[PDB]
Amino acid sequence: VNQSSSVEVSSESYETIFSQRIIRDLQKELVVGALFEELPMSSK
Amino acid sequence: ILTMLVEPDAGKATWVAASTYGTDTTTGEEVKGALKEIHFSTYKLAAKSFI
Amino acid sequence: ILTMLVEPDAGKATWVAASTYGTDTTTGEEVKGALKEIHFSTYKLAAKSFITDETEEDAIFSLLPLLRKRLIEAHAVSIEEAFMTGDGSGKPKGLLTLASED
Repeated sequence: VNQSSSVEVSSESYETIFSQRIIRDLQKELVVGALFEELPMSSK
Repeated sequence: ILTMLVEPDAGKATWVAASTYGTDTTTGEEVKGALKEIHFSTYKLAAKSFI
Repeated sequence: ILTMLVEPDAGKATWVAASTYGTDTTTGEEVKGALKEIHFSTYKLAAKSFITDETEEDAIFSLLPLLRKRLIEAHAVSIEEAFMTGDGSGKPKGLLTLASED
């Protein structure tokens, strides 16, 4: 916790900027969900 | 949780002697300290009734 | 140092007789006293605290207000612990050791 200071912080939690920015990885590409055309069935 | 920082307890200076005047010891010994946290939380209560 | 003069204590004045009356002795014994001195000097209390550049940056809060407060405070506590039981070697001697001495 940066203890070389003579007046250190309580816990590391006050030494961070919890940033709520949500990032995600590149993510699989979806190819065949929609290549195909759709038959609007209206019955079973 | 809600963590609040509690200030640290009191620290003491060093009475420093005549011999020390003009030496690095003249200034004393470090007054070090650390803030500490108090963490608050809630425990749920429930009741159900049916008519 | 600060030296003040403490007035010397009372000395009695002699009871002359009746034969003395009419002679140099009638004037009685001299009452003589010498002022005494009390001396005051000072000791030192000192403390240091040191915020590195980095702790200041590594905190969401500032942290030097505390240093300076805990600084002033450290001095106040210190006069205090000592004024109570301060042995007196390089520290102020204190009320509870002043008592033991007397």
